[PDB]
Amino acid sequence: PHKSSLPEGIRPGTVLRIRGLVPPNASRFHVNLLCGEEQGSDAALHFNPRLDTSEVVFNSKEQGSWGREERGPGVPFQRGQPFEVLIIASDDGFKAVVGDAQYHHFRHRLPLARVRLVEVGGDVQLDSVRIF
Amino acid sequence: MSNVPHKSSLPEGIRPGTVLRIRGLVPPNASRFHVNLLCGEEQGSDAALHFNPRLDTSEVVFNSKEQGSWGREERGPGVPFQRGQPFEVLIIASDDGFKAVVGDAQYHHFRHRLPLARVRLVEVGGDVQLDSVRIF
Ligand SMILES: OC[C@H]1O[C@@H](S[C@@H]2O[C@H](CO)[C@H](O)[C@H](n3cc(-c4cccc(F)c4)nn3)[C@H]2O)[C@H](O)[C@@H](n2cc(-c3cccc(F)c3)nn2)[C@H]1O
Repeated sequence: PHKSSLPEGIRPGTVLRIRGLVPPNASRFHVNLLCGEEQGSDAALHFNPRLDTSEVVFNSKEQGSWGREERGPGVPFQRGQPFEVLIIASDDGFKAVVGDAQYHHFRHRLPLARVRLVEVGGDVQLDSVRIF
Repeated sequence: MSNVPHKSSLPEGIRPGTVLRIRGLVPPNASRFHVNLLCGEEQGSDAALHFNPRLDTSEVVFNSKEQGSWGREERGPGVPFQRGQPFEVLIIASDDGFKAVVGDAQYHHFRHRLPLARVRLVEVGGDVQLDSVRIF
């Protein structure tokens, strides 16, 4: 599970670029925006491609409890294939970009200013995480 | 074949947290090309951002145009573009300005001079062969 601290926190205009490879046998993987380095910290954003059930789940976690799932059938990832994801913080939410198209817009639940790090876990080969 | 340009409207304008992703090739004998964030489709439209890699003079110029008049030019550090080489540029809008990212590295920050809400059009032209222009 990769972790990268956000160099100047996050505001509208912060961009995370995540390049990686989905393993041939992958079940799921996730990208989290967390509000602290301690285990169980609140997640302002949880981006969760599920290859074994062909869906994507978006959610947040507050006080060890998950929120309302923003989910849907289909997944813009394929086992064995490389990807490039953008997570873009906007004034009213996070835009999740996969490949050449915005896949979802996740409206803010937690205060944007509380986000401290990015976590990448689950079944994924991470090539790079860049923060612009 | 020809240079391949781009024009696309931004009906809802752009807001803080918008990414313009531009991928393309600078052709062998390129002089210069541009990326413009314009306020309308009229010729000579005001420009919130004029981003102008000049291969011929080895500079990258940033400017605005307001009420028909150009602002003071800003110049980035060196030229992260080469004739015969492909590139990727991100133009990222924030509350405070535009960040230009070129090939994996932060390149320049251009503070807003015009209100971001006025932007309604993106045009890419000049000596460039565009792979893709995407706005997120
Ligand atoms: O929200 C995000 C969270 O989701 C749950 S699974 C979730 O749990 C619920 C239980 O009440 C529901 O069963 C829910 N659900 C609704 C439907 C449904 C409802 C209606 C219609 C229809 F079609 C289908 N199907 N399933 C599940 O998605 C994951 O465990 C969790 N997570 C994963 C990890 C994790 C961390 C590290 C490594 C790792 F492998 C996993 N750490 N937290 C996190 O990703």
